[PDB]
Amino acid sequence: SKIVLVTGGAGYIGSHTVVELIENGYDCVVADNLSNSTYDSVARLEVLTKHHIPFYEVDLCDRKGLEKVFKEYKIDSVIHFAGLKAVGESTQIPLRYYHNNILGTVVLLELMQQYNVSKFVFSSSATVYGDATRFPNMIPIPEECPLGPTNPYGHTKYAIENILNDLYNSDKKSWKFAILRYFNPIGAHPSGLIGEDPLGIPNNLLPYMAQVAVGRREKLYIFRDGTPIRDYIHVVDLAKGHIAALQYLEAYNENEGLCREWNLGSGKGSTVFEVYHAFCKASGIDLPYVLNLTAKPDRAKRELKWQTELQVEDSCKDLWKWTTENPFGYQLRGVEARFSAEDMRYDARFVTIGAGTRFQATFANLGASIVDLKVNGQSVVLGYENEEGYLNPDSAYIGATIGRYANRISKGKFSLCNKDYQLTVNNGVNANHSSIGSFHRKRFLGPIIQNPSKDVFTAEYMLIDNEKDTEFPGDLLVTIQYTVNVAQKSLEIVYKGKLTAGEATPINLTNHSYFNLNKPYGDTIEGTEIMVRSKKSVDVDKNMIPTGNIVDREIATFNSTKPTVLGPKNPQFDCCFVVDENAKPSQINTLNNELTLIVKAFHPDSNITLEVLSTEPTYQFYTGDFLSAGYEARQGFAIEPGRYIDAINQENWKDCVTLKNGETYGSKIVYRFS
Amino acid sequence: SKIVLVTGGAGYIGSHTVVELIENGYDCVVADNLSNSTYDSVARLEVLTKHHIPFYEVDLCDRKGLEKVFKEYKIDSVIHFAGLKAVGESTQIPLRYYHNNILGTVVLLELMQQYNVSKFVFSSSATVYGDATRFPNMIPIPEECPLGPTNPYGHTKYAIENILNDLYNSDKKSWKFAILRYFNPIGAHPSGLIGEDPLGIPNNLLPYMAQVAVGRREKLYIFRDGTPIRDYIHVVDLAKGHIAALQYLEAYNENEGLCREWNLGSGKGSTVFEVYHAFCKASGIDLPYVLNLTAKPDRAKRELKWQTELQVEDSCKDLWKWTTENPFGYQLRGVEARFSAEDMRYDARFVTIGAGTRFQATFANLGASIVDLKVNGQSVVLGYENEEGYLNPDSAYIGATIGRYANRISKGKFSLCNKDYQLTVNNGVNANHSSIGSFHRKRFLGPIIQNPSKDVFTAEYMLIDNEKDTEFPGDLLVTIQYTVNVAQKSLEIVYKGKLTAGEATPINLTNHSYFNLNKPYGDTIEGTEIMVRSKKSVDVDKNMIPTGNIVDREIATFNSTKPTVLGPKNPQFDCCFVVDENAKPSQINTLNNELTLIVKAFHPDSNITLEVLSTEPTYQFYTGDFLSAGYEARQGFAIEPGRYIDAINQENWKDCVTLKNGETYGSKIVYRFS
Ligand SMILES: NC(=O)c1ccc[n+]([C@@H]2O[C@H](COP(=O)([O-])OP(=O)(O)OC[C@H]3O[C@@H](n4cnc5c(N)ncnc54)[C@H](O)[C@@H]3O)[C@@H](O)[C@H]2O)c1
Ligand SMILES: NC(=O)c1ccc[n+]([C@@H]2O[C@H](COP(=O)([O-])OP(=O)(O)OC[C@H]3O[C@@H](n4cnc5c(N)ncnc54)[C@H](O)[C@@H]3O)[C@@H](O)[C@H]2O)c1
Ligand SMILES: O=c1ccn([C@@H]2O[C@H](COP(=O)(O)OP(=O)(O)O[C@H]3O[C@H](CO)[C@@H](O)[C@H](O)[C@H]3O)[C@@H](O)[C@H]2O)c(=O)[nH]1
Ligand SMILES: O=c1ccn([C@@H]2O[C@H](COP(=O)(O)OP(=O)(O)O[C@H]3O[C@H](CO)[C@@H](O)[C@H](O)[C@H]3O)[C@@H](O)[C@H]2O)c(=O)[nH]1
Ligand SMILES: OC[C@H]1O[C@@H](O)[C@H](O)[C@@H](O)[C@H]1O
Ligand SMILES: OC[C@H]1O[C@@H](O)[C@H](O)[C@@H](O)[C@H]1O
Ligand code: NA
Ligand code: NA
Ligand code: NA
Ligand code: NA
Repeated sequence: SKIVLVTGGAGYIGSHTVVELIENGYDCVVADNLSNSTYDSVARLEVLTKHHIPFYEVDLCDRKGLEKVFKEYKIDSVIHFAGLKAVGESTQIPLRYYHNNILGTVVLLELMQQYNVSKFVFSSSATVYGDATRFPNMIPIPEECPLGPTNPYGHTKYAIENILNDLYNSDKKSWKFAILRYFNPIGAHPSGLIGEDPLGIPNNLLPYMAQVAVGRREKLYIFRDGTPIRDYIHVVDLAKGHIAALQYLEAYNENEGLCREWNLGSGKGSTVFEVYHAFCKASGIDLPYVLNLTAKPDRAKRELKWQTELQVEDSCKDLWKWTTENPFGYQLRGVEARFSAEDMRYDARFVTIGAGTRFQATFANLGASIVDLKVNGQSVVLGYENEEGYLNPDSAYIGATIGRYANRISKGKFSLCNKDYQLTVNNGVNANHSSIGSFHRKRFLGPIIQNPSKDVFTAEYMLIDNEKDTEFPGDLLVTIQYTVNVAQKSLEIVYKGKLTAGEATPINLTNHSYFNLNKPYGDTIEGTEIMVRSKKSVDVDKNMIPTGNIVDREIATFNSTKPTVLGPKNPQFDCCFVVDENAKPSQINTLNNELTLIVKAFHPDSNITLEVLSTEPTYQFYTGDFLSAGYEARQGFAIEPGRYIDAINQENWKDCVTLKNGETYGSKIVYRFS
Repeated sequence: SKIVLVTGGAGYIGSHTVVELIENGYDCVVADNLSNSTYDSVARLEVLTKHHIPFYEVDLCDRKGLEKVFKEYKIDSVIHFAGLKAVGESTQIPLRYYHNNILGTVVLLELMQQYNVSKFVFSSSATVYGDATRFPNMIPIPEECPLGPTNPYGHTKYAIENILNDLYNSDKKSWKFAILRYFNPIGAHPSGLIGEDPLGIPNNLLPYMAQVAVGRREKLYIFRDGTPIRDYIHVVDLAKGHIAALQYLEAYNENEGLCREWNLGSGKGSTVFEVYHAFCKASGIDLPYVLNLTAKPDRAKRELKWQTELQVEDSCKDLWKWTTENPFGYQLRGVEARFSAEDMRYDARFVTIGAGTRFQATFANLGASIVDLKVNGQSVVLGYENEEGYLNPDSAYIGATIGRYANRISKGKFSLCNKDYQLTVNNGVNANHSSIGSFHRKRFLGPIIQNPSKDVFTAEYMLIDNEKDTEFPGDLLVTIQYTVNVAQKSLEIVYKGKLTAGEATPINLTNHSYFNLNKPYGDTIEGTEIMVRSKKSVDVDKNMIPTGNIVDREIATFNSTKPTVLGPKNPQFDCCFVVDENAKPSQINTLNNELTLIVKAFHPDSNITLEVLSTEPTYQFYTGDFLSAGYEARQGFAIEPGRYIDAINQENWKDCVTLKNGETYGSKIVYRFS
């Protein structure tokens, strides 16, 4: 797979282009100093594209810092979007524009020269042309229109275009450069997941209109009909233009080079008002309220074989979707993040949703772990300050997503599709919690964080688990959607899994949170009152494997007069409770099943109540008697809804843990506090 | 005095401009990374302009390094010559051109912004115009000709011009910029002391021709008549154009700003051949052997009130002088230098002439000191490894220039011009060696180093000693010319002094070298054989002051059968020998007097002979019995030709040590080894 270095990749256009790149088979690495963006776009892209996107928070002007990228990955090509681009502001702080824009480019190019990277796609701008009307018949603007920027920003782009040409000319066989003159990019990815998030005050017609329609701006000011003209290009069409440029460079010989420029525009001139109207039409709202700059797009069409395919209307609808779904952009009140590994390692973060409220949930990319749950300011689960603790080799699987298969598998073996598999044995004579392939140590993509409604926050993570990398068969795609309802103090966990390749895989995920409802006071779970839905449980042998029988455990149920009180030492549980002793488990996806209340836990000293519910057939209950790795025995209790023990080897339970090609595994767990 | 920061000031044009600046009353500080020059030009400028020129070896791209300048001096204006300028090479290493040229400028400008320095004069180039013939009637080229450089170098100048304009436009009241488009500068300062020293291979018509006429190049290649056209401007006229630009900026209000450009050219187009011929004519030799680029000079003439005043012929003669006087430029075989204080402190160096030969002389700016003398590889004088040793407060004045008045002055007082002076007493009840104003601790200008002929090397230092800074009356200018003849193994020292203000000053300089002719073997001067011209000596009292009488000392003369042998302890001398006991000392300048042999010293174990000669009337002989500061007693012997003891207070000797306004003090000393 070709690796493309995308500078300024967390920004607007760059982010959209990453989508196209990944979709076209390229792998991307993003380098961005976040001067006009946040990492959130990148995190969202991971999920949207179903690919990890290595990210470097770096200023291109920092040679040492940028060199690491070239040392860490074999870069095949670079698309350079990084830069300052506010024309207005450029007139005011020209030195910063030139320093940032020119120096960043030169450093990047010097490293490429050094690392022998020859392919470069540059974000130029129609601003290089200046006022084309200074010439006759220059509208629409051809690539050949003489350059003459009229603002510092344009000046910087013009300088960069010359550096490129000069550089190619200096070693014609070692450089393949595509200079792309963008016109006015507008719009958002149709999914509504990413868009332009102007960190400050929209300088642009569009983002500014949008901020108005959403009350972020009181009113918008309109600055042939009366209105200055532009060529509004859908950011998706623009992004695709980059893929066309890359292929063009790719057509050239290893031994050959080139330097050429292309306008990337629709060729359609738009009347500000015309836009307004398109927008108002799109948003269903009435906002308040150089001559021309239209591209001649013939060269790109003929040479790059590219042309816009979307309309201003599409740009408007798409922008409107992104806007309505994210009125305030990526940054959200009630959402906070911190590093959980090395400074600046963005894919190693602890993100808290419901931050500053009576119900705060922290999740980690690592194991899509539930790092903490705070109810009324009090933490109710066990966890570690950083990834280091989670990564202990003597794991108790605290707060983790367990996958692909929770609990025990007899002797680590199973057969499927008439093929016999052997998993690494790690617990007694069996493989527990999928041993070496445990999700608890795997790093998930994302997250995508939303605040869809008052008091509601969501976090979605994804995991790509390829056959080639595990003892299990098949390429599995997993998604985890966490929904935090602050008003109800509830956490909903929805698992989905699907094979992208392979005939089938055993699957049985869960969350291994360990609760402790009395942290402020108290060295153990002692004092906790427990009641479960029913005593019916999976009978097991000396090796924790099912005997085939179903027996009662001695524990309180919801109808008992008194609850089971957990003492400092006893009672001790480590068993699988059955929801319906009758049930003939047939479903790979329980998402539409009833959300059954399975466990009630209460601590009289903190007065907190926890209820766990699940659409799953069984639930493991464990008193943390064997708690290690930083904790001691009985410091927390686990409740893991799922599918029996060794189901894969059990005649009557195997189908419900067998994910076949074409189907979707689904499971839901809910924790509610009161 | 206004302080001008001259970037690239050790280079060609910059150096010439410094001359003009200092001559026009400005003080200069030079910042240069020496990428295409050596410090030697600066050292020469100090002497030529009679002013110290603080120098910083720094890359303009190094903010921290460059900031020191702004912190160290109050900069009033900046003339920025620093940059890479080889068009040819620019096409080959474009990235370096842009990085160096643009980044250097931006950093400098950002510091100026920060330090509130608003006046800037920029070295632009006619290269910004590109081919003017692309337009009709554009020759001679007006400032208004549209810019369109055709090489990377031009591109960098063009970028810089825009940064400037953009910057001024961004804060119109805080910047005063003069953009100067030079045409083809040629020539050298008429003194022949400074010129262009192309570190590598002349890219230029001129310097290349010169290297040919001097055999540095085998032949030169000629690349309306046939020949490409240019406007060859005398580097001196160019330099003066900068003073005109500065005054123009200076005419503007503190509260006002501006940005404007001027071509600096003669307006005369020159036919390559035409040049050749001018050159051949000038050099009296036959060398082997864009269309147009002539400036329209009207704007500068009208606005800056400046125009060229020299001819191509003058440029040619002047270049020819610099060439003949310095065929190899500033760098010379047999000349070496090292730092004698902090790294990179250029005015604190130890320069060796006659390096690698049988007669090597090292001098320091500090005290214009004779650091070392090596005869046949053996050091024959005492000295220190660095300035630290010379700077010891318990000085023995080792190797120093003594000034303004050597030896003792009764009670430190004297009168002159019917005015009574009091000098700080430092030796017994008298002032010895001018006490606090001693030249031994003063830092001299230069040096100017030449290798005028085979085996001959010269070093010239200068000292500006203002009344305001000393107990003596008057502003004295002193020059020291050292001449090292390797063939003869001789060192000639010529002192000259002149009052630049004031009616008169007492003056009596000398060199306080301490010899030791047997360093390889031997802890003292023991074994040295001495004979002096005559035993006649200045009789002195208990305070080392003359009694008025002349007595014989017990010491061998040249006609004695045996020499005086200096033992480990005795004999001990500390007296003033008289050359001619008869003489009525009347001369302030003895340079034309006979060079009298006064002392013969010989060491049988090293077989070295030293002869000291002088045009001076007397000579102090001292056996270093009171040697301190790192040395012990009798570790070296001094011979200091000069003018009696307390002459200034002695009726019969006072006139010869009284420098009056309008006259020139002169004294010569020679050391010859065999
Ligand atoms: N949006 C437009 O209308 C427009 C028009 C044409 C050309 N362009 C150019 O396209 C590119 C992308 O524009 P955009 O709209 O996505 O802007 P953007 O601000 O969203 O993206 C640019 C990104 O570069 C990053 N960045 C800035 N300086 C950097 C540095 N020194 N090192 C690393 N990262 C740095 C910023 O943080 C930002 O994420 C820019 O070069 C811009 O000039 C944009
Ligand atoms: N000589 C010409 O024909 C010509 C024509 C017009 C314009 N110019 C310009 O005039 C200026 C002076 O030219 P010149 O002939 O004296 O050249 P020069 O090489 O003699 O002088 C330039 C000086 O800048 C110094 N320098 C280079 N980069 C530096 C950096 N980053 N930091 C500090 N010092 C640095 C060099 O060491 C050198 O001493 C340059 O800007 C040149 O482009 C020269
Ligand atoms: O707040 C605003 C801003 C703009 N407009 C008008 O609506 C149009 C949109 O202007 P804007 O969105 O900022 O576009 P441009 O000023 O044309 O500049 C963009 O288009 C350039 C090429 O045209 C790109 O290359 C630049 O990076 C980018 O700033 C113009 O007619 C404006 O006069 C308003 O009415 N209100
Ligand atoms: O080795 C050489 C070099 C040049 N020439 C010719 O003689 C003239 C002199 O050329 P050169 O001295 O290098 O001058 P230019 O090429 O004209 O360039 C200078 O003049 C520019 C403006 O004209 C300045 O601004 C630049 O910094 C500087 O390189 C031209 O006709 C050349 O064709 C030769 O015959 N032999
Ligand atoms: O520490 C992890 C624990 O997880 C439970 O699911 C399991 O039943 C226990 O036996 C122990 O493995
Ligand atoms: O150490 C310096 C010496 O210099 C001599 O000129 C002087 O006569 C000595 O008395 C002593 O001062
Ligand atoms: Na949202
Ligand atoms: Na937030
Ligand atoms: Na010389
Ligand atoms: Na040398």
